[PDB]
Amino acid sequence: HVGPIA
Amino acid sequence: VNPTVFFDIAVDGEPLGRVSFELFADKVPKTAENFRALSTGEKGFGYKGSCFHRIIPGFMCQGGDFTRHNGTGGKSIYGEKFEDENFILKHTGPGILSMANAGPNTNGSQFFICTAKTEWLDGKHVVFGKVKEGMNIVEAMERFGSRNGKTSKKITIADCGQLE
Repeated sequence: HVGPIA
Repeated sequence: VNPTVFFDIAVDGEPLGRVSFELFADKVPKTAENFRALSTGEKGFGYKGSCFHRIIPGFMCQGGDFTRHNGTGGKSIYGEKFEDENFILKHTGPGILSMANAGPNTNGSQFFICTAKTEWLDGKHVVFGKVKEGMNIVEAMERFGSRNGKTSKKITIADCGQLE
């Protein structure tokens, strides 16, 4: 799973 | 000159507006080209029709996966993935266009548009662009996000292309 986190 | 592309956003049919971006040339000659050729839809695939599956208010709007529409698909113009170009540019503030990934050397087609300063992302994510205008359309796609990133409606890239 791809994606930046807060 | 540095390319300029755009997206024509929609919100479940009902068009929203346009967001254009200034890809970077001298900074990212291989990463910007990727996003360019995709913004266009230059090979039978690209962002045309794809959506923003993960939108987090105050942080970012994420999209790019035209394949599985979730956060697993997508793919660069070199098959599927490509190395971390460089980390010369940093997540300085809203509008910053940056590559979404899954750690180092995992750049597909996925990206996110920051809606605040996301400094912790520097070094971890390749910055390769910035919203030129339509940062108002972007701030309007937020009223449809959430805590986990789930789209409260259906934000679509009704169109996209290169103007310069």
